[PDB]
Amino acid sequence: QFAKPEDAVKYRQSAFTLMASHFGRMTPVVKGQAPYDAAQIKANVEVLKTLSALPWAAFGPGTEGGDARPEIWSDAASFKQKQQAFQDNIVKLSAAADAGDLDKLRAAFGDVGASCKACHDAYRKK
Amino acid sequence: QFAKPEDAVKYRQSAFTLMASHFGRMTPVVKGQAPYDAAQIKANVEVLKTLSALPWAAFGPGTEGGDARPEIWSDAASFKQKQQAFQDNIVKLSAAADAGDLDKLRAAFGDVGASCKACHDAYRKK
Ligand code: HEC
Ligand code: HEC
Ligand SMILES: O=C1O[C@H]([C@@H](O)CO)C(O)=C1O
Ligand SMILES: O=C1O[C@H]([C@@H](O)CO)C(O)=C1O
Repeated sequence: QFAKPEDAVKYRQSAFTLMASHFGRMTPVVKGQAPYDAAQIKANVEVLKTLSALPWAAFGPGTEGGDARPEIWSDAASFKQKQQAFQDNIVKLSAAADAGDLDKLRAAFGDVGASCKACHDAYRKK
Repeated sequence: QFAKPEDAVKYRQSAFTLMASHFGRMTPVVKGQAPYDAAQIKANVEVLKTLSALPWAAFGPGTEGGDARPEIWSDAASFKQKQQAFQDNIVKLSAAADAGDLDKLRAAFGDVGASCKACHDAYRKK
């Protein structure tokens, strides 16, 4: 769907921007600094769920650029492993949110964040 | 969810960026220049559906900036009318896509795009 590689870069950066907001905004809730409203969180994780599937199609071949490391393309199976694993951690967070269980939510939140960071560590330029 | 107004600006701009991609990428399909796969389009409009609900919460009070005109806030009921109407046109597009009917999809697509443009004309800076 991208006329030029730059358009794929712009897309994925915007998807990540939204993912950061929908993930990060739950930090005060899982810390207890903000109240836990199970329906609120269930709805927010559903948004996060949708957003978190979007970036991957915007790293198609020829779309090198931004802060994406070239290793995303030379090591495609491993990058795919990392995004699928991340999305499996998002499934786990969805299950916690759907269950309305703050303990499971905090554990699953931490797993998701670790997966974000592990991918950056390997595949996002400094 | 925004630490500073700038973060709300960044959010809404990213949401619009994704909406533009998920809307605009259907242009070749509704023109007949690309094949019509009903399941493909149903799925894409579901994404568009989710994205199109996101910007509005990122124009809260104090979040003036970007290419948002100040009229969004001094005329809140009218801006709310415009976003709700836009989202109702998105409902109409979802119904067309769910029905698998390319004629209804093209008509509904055109209504959505007109609603995007009408809001810009009134509320987005040059
Ligand atoms: C690989 C499997 C990743 C996972 C999982 C997550 N992210 Fe990431 N992110 C990745 C890359 C390769 C890039 C650079 C994209 C580019 O072309 O520049 C990014 C970037 C970001 C950004 C910055 C976006 C911007 O405005 O430029 C943010 C804020 C970000 N990523 C956040 C984020 C979060 C919160 C994640 C888990 C919930 C997450 N990412 C996962 C690669 C990968
Ligand atoms: C008001 C009810 C709007 C509707 C409906 C749509 N948009 Fe819009 N858009 C609006 C504003 C006020 C702004 C400026 C936001 C800012 O703070 O700068 C925008 C901006 C955009 C952009 C540019 C985003 C960027 O990267 O800076 C795009 C690409 C865009 N809008 C697209 C778009 C589409 C495709 C819409 C319908 C499917 C649509 N918008 C509706 C206000 C409103
Ligand atoms: O909110 C965020 O979480 C991840 C990472 O910091 C998790 O440790 C990331 O990159 C964000 O923007
Ligand atoms: O794809 C888009 O459609 C609207 C408008 O052009 C519809 O006429 C818009 O602002 C986009 O980026």
